[PDB]
Amino acid sequence: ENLYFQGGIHFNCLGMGNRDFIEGASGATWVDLVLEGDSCLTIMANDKPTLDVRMINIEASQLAEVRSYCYHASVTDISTVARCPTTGEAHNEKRADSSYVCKQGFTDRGWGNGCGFFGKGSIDTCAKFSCTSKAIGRTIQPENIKYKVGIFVHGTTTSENHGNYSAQVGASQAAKFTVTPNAPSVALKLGDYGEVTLDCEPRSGLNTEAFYVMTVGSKSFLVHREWFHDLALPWTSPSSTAWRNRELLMEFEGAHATKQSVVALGSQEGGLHHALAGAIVVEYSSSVMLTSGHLKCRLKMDKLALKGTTYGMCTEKFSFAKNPVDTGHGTVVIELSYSGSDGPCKIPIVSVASLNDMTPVGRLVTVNPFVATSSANSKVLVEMEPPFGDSYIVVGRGDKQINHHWHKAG
Repeated sequence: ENLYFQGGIHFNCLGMGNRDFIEGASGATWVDLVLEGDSCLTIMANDKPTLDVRMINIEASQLAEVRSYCYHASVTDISTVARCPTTGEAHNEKRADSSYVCKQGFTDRGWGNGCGFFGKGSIDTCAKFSCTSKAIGRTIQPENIKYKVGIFVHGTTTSENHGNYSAQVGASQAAKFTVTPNAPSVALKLGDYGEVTLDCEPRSGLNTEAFYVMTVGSKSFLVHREWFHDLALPWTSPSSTAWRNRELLMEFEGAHATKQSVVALGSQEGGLHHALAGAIVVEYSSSVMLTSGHLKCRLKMDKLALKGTTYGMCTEKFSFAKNPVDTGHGTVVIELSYSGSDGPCKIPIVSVASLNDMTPVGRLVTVNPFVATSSANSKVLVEMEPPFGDSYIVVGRGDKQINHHWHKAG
């Protein structure tokens, strides 16, 4: 696919409002995760590159109609047949046309309006019903659900490309894969970092017998099933193609002598949206429905390796392309510019408590940061967790070395 000319996706964590950090046991082969749809996980493990994993969305396909409800009807071609008192029931011939809704009644008759006898004359009034606009309720089967999950390895990035999916796939540093009930475990390679396996239990986060997907006009919703069954609207189903309870959208008004008007209610769409005010909204424009939720998984990392743990250290001078800023997640991010051209090469960077005391404090989130190109003045983003209080970010070695002060409150 041409990702370079497709829309971006949220596939990693920096900049997102909701972010959780996960620390995997040192040496452990697996880490247990719950992907929540509005959030993002950063996974850090000793001797492992750092990962972002996040659910992108949940898709359902091939949904089956259960019932359709008319919410806006047209009512046309009204007629009334009437009879005199004592002559029995009126029968309008449109009773033979399944498209018509008919109702019997009575009107006052006498000499004055054409009857030899005084009393109640039978009338029968029919009108053609058609559905102008209908809402549709559908079921999802679990086999037709797909979870799209993004993964990102904290390799070399820049402030410009860090969140760009086509750039990180280009760098072999991101990927997007699909777990389903029938295929709930997936292995993918991550460039020079080996592979991971996502071993998930999709069925545990599914409740497809609890709801219907209901489309109303331009919106679709997840609705409680019994609420859907008791809607007071005309309906059809696959096993019952003709509209039943069509009178619900019709008003047979007061009859006089031999005439009676029948009108349609206005659209019931707005009433429906009102009733659905607090219901889950889902995207259901195409044949595919998109929603969000939870997915429990185990992330396997025994085949996940460090990359370039054998490059040489960068030898030339760095500078701060962007001075450190708090990410809002308890971490600090910088962007470095590297003047050298021996790249790719490892960035010497540490937090120390003072320049007297060059003892490493804190730690990197972008573990093993590296310049990835021989181009001079390239950029590398580095995310880190300094300690509380005063420390200095120290980049490079010797007298090439630069530092920036930082203070973390608390």
